[PDB]
Amino acid sequence: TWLSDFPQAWAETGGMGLAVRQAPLIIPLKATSTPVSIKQYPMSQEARLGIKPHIQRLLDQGILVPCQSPWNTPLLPVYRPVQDLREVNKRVEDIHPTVPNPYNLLSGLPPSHQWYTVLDLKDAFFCLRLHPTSQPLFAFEWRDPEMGISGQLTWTRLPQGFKNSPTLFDEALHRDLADFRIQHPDLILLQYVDDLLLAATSELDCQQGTRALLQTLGNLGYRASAKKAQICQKQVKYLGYLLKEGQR
DNA sequence: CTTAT
DNA sequence: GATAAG
Repeated sequence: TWLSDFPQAWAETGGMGLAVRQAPLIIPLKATSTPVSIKQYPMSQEARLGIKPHIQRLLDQGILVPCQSPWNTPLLPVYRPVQDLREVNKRVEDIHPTVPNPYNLLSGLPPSHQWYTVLDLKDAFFCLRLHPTSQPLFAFEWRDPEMGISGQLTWTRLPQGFKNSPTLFDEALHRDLADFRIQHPDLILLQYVDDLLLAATSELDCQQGTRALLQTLGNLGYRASAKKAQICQKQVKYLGYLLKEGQR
């Protein structure tokens, strides 16, 4: 199967990703910014117990680490932990938004390429390391009143809710896939952050290109969802469109 | 929870 | 003077 042939490329079998060719990211602040420390609003026990196994897994994976930081933003329960990074986002220097909008992205899909593979990268932002100098920016408080730990944690990887994560990830993956594009000039590769479309002229070419793309992604440290993958189809769902008969 | 619309 | 999103 596709599963057995590419164990490193699939999130199901390859472990959590880590983009090994990408330098840890430094996040420049606006020229006047100073740290902001917002106290954690009390959380119900139900919410804390709901969030707790997620925090523990991320600690076990090294994606969260303890820290002491003059920055602090609140964690809210939604259970899944969601950090309110709005006050951090306000203090981080803006970057040019380079992620294309889906409409324009799909304009570069010619009618000659009607065999599609769609891949969805799992935990994409977490594949990109943060430089240690930038980690304290994203700190939050974590209380386990049972275990007694009160203290801060922060992220060692590009975090959810940070305003520049989609653009930084898209630019990083473009750098990492630049050689693949050169090695496969007859394939069409559309990147929308963690959502990838590979298009070829034939089933065979789509199979060989998909093999090459999975091998490349896994080698670089990214991980695709084997469950969601649409491999070598003439109809796929991509970015909310149904791609069928060259339409949409 | 807070906060921008 | 309910709403979606971090």
